[PDB]
Amino acid sequence: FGSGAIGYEFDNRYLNNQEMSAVAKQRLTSLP
Amino acid sequence: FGSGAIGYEFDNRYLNNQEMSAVAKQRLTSLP
Amino acid sequence: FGSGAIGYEFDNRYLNNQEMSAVAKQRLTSLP
Amino acid sequence: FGSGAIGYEFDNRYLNNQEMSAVAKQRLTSLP
Amino acid sequence: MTNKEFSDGFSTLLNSFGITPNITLDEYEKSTFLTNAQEQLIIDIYSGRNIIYGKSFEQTEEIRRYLSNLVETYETSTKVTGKLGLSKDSVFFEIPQDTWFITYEVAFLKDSRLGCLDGIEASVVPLPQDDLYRAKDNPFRGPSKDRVLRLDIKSDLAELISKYNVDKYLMRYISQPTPIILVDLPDGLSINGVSTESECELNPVVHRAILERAVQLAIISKTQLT
Amino acid sequence: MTNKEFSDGFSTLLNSFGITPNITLDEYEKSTFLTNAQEQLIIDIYSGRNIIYGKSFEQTEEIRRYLSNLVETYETSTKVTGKLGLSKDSVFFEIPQDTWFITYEVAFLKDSRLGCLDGIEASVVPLPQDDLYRAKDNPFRGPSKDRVLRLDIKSDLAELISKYNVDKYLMRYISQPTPIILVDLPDGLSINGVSTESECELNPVVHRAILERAVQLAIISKTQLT
Amino acid sequence: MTYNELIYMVLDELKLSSDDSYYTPDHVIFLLVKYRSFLLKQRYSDIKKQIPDSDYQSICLDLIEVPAISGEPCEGSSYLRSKNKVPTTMMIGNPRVYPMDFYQGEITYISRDRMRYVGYNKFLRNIIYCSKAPDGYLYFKSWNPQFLHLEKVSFNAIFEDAKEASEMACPEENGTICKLEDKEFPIEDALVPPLIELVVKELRGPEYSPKDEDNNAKDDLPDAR
Amino acid sequence: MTYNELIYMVLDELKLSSDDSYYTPDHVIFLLVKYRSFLLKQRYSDIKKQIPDSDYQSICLDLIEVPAISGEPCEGSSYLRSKNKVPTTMMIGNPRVYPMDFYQGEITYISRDRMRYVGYNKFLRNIIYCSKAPDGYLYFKSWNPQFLHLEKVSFNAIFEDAKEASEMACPEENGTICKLEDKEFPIEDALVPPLIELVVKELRGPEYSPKDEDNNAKDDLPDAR
Amino acid sequence: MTYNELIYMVLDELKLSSDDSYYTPDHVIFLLVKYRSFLLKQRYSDIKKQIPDSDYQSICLDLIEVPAISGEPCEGSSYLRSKNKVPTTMMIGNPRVYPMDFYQGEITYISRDRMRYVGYNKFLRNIIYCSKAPDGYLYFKSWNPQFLHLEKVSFNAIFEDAKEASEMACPEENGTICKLEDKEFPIEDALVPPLIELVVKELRGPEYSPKDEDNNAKDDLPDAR
Repeated sequence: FGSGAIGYEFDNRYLNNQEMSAVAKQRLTSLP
Repeated sequence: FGSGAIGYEFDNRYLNNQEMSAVAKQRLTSLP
Repeated sequence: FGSGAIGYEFDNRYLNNQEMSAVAKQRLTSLP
Repeated sequence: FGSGAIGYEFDNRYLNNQEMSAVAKQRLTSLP
Repeated sequence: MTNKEFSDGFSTLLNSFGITPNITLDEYEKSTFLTNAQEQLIIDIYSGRNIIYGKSFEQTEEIRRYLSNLVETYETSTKVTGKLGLSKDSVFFEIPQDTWFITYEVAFLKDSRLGCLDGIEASVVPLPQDDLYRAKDNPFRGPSKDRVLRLDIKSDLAELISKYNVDKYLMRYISQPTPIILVDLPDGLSINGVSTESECELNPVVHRAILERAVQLAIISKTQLT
Repeated sequence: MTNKEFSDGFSTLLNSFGITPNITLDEYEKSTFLTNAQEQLIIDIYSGRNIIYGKSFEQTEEIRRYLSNLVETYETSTKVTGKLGLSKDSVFFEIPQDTWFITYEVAFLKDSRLGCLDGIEASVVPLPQDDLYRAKDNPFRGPSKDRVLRLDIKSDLAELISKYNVDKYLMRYISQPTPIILVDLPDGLSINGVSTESECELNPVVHRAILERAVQLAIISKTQLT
Repeated sequence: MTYNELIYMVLDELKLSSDDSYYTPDHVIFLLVKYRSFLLKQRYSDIKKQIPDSDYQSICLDLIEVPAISGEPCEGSSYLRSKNKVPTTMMIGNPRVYPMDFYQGEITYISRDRMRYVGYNKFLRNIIYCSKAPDGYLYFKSWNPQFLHLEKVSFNAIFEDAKEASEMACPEENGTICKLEDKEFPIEDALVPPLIELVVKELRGPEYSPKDEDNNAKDDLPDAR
Repeated sequence: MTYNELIYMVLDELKLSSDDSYYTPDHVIFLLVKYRSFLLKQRYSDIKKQIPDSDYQSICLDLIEVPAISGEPCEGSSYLRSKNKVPTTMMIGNPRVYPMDFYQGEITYISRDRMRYVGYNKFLRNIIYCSKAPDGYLYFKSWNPQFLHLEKVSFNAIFEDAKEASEMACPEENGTICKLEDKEFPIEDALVPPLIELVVKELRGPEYSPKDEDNNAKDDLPDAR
Repeated sequence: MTYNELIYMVLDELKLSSDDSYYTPDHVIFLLVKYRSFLLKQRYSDIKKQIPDSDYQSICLDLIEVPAISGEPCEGSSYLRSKNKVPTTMMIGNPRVYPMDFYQGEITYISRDRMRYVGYNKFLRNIIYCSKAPDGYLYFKSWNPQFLHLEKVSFNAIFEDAKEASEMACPEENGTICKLEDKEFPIEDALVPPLIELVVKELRGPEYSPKDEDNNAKDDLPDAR
């Protein structure tokens, strides 16, 4: 059969968690 | 067969755990 | 056959361990 | 065939090990 | 086709009074075989067991146009009083006595406990007797404002088990067809209780299928011991 | 092919009056078998059950060109008053009585409630009686401004269930073909109620297939007991 | 693009062309309208992003003065409210009630909870506030008795039901578009292929499933009839 | 490359050559434009990059003076709006309104929300502004009354619909091109193989799907007819 | 290498030798020209690398003086522009307009947006600037009225459509090459095997696909006819 109303949102949530992990390592450094 | 009332909750809980792991790394830096 | 009275609790325990690992990295920082 | 008196104990022991690993990272921080 | 046309075409198809070996039948046997073919064909078509069509009662326009002239609708509000039922809230309604199969079936409810849902058109669900005990307390398959359970019993009766009072009983069934009697029969003879001439009431499309089925039935009748 | 050509080709294919054993038919028998072959062929074509063609009513250009001459369009605004239906908002329309299968069926609506959409053409959906109860309340498959439910009932009628008033009823069906009668038949005789000569109204493309099927039916009629 | 183009794209992907089809275009409209909101939430709820102009719709409302509770003296000041019930906005876009001119006026669309307590600031005593009450109407509130003369407003937002807000669509220059199929569907093109894919996946399986086809007082689905 | 080349490339890869085909070139046109927008957003929304001139497209607009709300003395200053509705733009490139000479003039094209509060700065009082209003037209506003004399402008941007902006395209030196199929499709050639692949994948499965062929007052899809 | 060698390599890899083949060499030219730009962008857009000399082409343009908008006095200074529309360059190479000698002269090819504001620097008032307007022509601009006498320039760049820029190819010593097949294809050899692989993969599947072959007023693809 076929339906993506639950897999699409889980994939989107997985990629959102990856998004937050990626942007949580961003730092504007100091001590130049 | 099929019923996704326990698969959905476990996938959602896994994504919640991964989200909490992601946001737990966030910091607002200091020493500029 | 089918029965989830042992797999459900093991999955729940796995996600509980993931829960505790995720929340154990949470820190309220100092030195601002 | 089937008998889960040794699979159950090994899965429970694996989850116990993973739980001990999780809680062993917990700290109550200092230097505020 | 008309009765004269049934007879003439039937004789032509059997090659009656031809030079080769053939079969000649009386008009009474023509009526008998035509009626038997008619009833067998329409039962097979309703049940979907005919291989040539392989289709159910209203599953295509072909079958619609075949059996459109047998479906009759019936209403009744009179309840048979003295009978024994499988529930206190069980009412009995008489069947028109010419029914073969009930295809649509509905009950209208008049009870003060229905609030502003009075006269709610409730579906009549035919239920087996295995399911009845466990369906009485079912809140999803048992009697309700939107459900009535019907059980067939002796003397052509319909036991309607409902939670609320039932005032009317709307139903649509396949009716008895008028037999195909090609000649006014002598005293004593009759087909389905009919003695005079009786024309087929179905559509002309299926008359020829009836004709060929009757021809095959006649051939089997005369050639089942040879 | 004309009636004379039909008869002559029938005789030639049957090897009538040749030296070898053969079959000779009367013009009445030729007419009967030609009509039977015609109607069998077109019904099998419409249902898509002919193994030779294996195509439905308008599934290819060939079948279009075969049954193009039976497609008749019909319009009616009169409603039959006294009939018992399965809903309050049920209107009944007569069928032309020469219909074989309804292929297009649409209904124009005139009501104030559908304001500025008045005179909307609406798709008549033939619906079985199983689905009627659970389709009355269905907002996607039930009656609405763009959809009407038609149920076949007795006496060649069409029960149109609509949420809005139905003003006009349009049809395009397959008609009774005129029989293939090769001679003015004597008194009493007729094919489909027609006694005089009647030429096939279909295209000449299918006349020879009809002739072949009629010949095969003739041999079957003469050679079903030997 | 219009409702017609999306609907018939879905139908042609599914090849539901015959009038004797189980899944009518109404199923398509329902699925499209729901999956639109689903996709918009999935894309514009995680983190704040630019919302294009295609996702929005303008409804026009006619306001009427109503008592707070009833006609009593002490039942509080009166409110204006839209004559008809208003669609529910999603919380992802830029909702705005404007006085028939988007580039002028200040009518603030706020939450239900906030509007209980607004205008106490002396400099904010002349600002009209809006919210959708649990009644389903858009209620207006302010401390400046001039607001009660307001007669017409237009509300621009990413409404949660495209069908409802399109039915409440504002009159165009030519005139009103009666048929919903001729109105414009509220979604950016970059979200249209995913929307069609989701709807077509939703109805592909059901399209070829068996039916309870025999009229025999029996359930015929277990036998794959 | 023109619309014809892309359309017929998709058709020939699908081998939809017979005129008796379910999927006509209009399906192809619709899918091509929607996947164009999809691909452009997928490529040029994550981070900022260079947009080539090929994804850009131009239209000709005729401006008419209109009231803000209606003709009244106190309803505010008038606006200039395009006579016809304007296609929605994609927020990925360099939208620009110019007075028929790209290398001259400063007519800023800003967000609709920003355009409310604009021109108060003393040095920004002679700058002409634009924003596609919820009505669908491109409204113009400025504090220097000379803007109302402006009669005709052009608008370059990466438009949401290639077809809508192609219909409103500027006249060429030779003249107008009557057929949409003879106009230049607005996408870079580096994005064309992905687009053709996506559209062919969209229509490959459906191309071989069963149809409800029989005319029998029945749904024939479950039987794979 | 020439267009002929690449085209016939693709055809022979596909074995499209019969004249009665669905996919003609024109499909091959289209796919080759698009996949060339695709590969060049994929290789020379991530990070800046040396571009070989094979990826470039020289077109020769004939310039004509044109008004900025029309013949009005106050409509600004006039521009030169190429007589015919110019191909769109990719942003990966070293575009350069030169006065028929690559090793001499300074004509700067800049972006459309930049050329609005150039030459205000007093030392840059004698530099000719170039850009492709949305009209599709190459427009020239400078503050030194001597530029308007310029009659011929040649433009060397990695053009986004090999067919267009090859059609505009500069006259050779022997003479013009009429047939495109005899001209030289613009790509480095290290990108040729990947290009052939991509095109052959693109047409391998479609090569063996079924056709709607029966002329019966019917779609015959669902039946794999």
